[PDB]
Amino acid sequence: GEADCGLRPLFEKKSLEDKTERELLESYI
Amino acid sequence: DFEEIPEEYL
Amino acid sequence: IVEGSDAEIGMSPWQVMLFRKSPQELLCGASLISDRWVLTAAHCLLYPPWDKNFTENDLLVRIGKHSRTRYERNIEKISMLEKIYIHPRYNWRENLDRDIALMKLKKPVAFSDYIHPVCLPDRETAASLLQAGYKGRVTGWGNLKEGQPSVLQVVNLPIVERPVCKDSTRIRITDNMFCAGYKPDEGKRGDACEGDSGGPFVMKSPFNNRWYQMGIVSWGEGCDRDGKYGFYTHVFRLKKWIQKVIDQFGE
Ligand SMILES: Clc1ccc(-n2cnnn2)cc1
Ligand code: NA
Repeated sequence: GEADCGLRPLFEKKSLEDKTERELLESYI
Repeated sequence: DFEEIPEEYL
Repeated sequence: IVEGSDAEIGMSPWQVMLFRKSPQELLCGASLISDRWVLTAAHCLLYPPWDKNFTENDLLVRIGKHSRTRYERNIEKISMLEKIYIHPRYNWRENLDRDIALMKLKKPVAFSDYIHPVCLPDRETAASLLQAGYKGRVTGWGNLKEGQPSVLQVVNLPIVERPVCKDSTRIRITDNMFCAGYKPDEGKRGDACEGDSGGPFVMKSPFNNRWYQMGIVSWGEGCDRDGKYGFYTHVFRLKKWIQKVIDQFGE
């Protein structure tokens, strides 16, 4: 996999979250 | 419905 | 996407649009996996029953987009395909088994805040995250209903138990397909719909905080029907084919 893959510049790179990604996390049980 | 993309792409 | 919300800006920076040159129209979605490789569904390119059989020159890809129809000047990038590779055992005759294809762009697309590849899974990522109940996220500019959205839509949907998938349909499900969606009892809804095909189903790894693409929107019987689920290409089962194609024809 590409070194920097799957980290988004307006979110992961800046340590900001989007409005519903916690819904995904909350499901990884 | 779609706006015209510049002709350089066509 | 049926029952979604508007994407945020740069929320889905791998989201690509498969765009027909003439007439000018959305065909499918797709995903940026490297600076010169886009991943899509084979049926967006080849589906003989509907006299669909595109070549590199029929199509454009549009990366960086949010708005469906507008030309996003200074933001999006539009690319020409240099080659299409359809999975040699894509079954268009039966059930869209191995519904995967790659496109090699003519020149590498430049990354930005709006344009960034997604990761493909490994054996461990798949083992860990492709589990019934675990939610992934689906994005696209397809129909809002079985009308059309101004901006890119998003919906988070749970992976569904394998038995429950097979029993919702008369089509023969294969190991290269999983389904996702709420049950009629779960209360929440949502689905992909027409034009969303090809697009990413992704999951954010809780282990390394990286977005991986686990599925490709592949098919379903209607959009957001109770007791029915959308089916997705199992991206990890077909990845040796991905690497093979990229290792041979890539630069
Ligand atoms: Cl996953 C999925 C793919 C395509 C559809 N559509 C069926 N008809 N239009 N879109 C629904 C779900
Ligand atoms: Na459904």
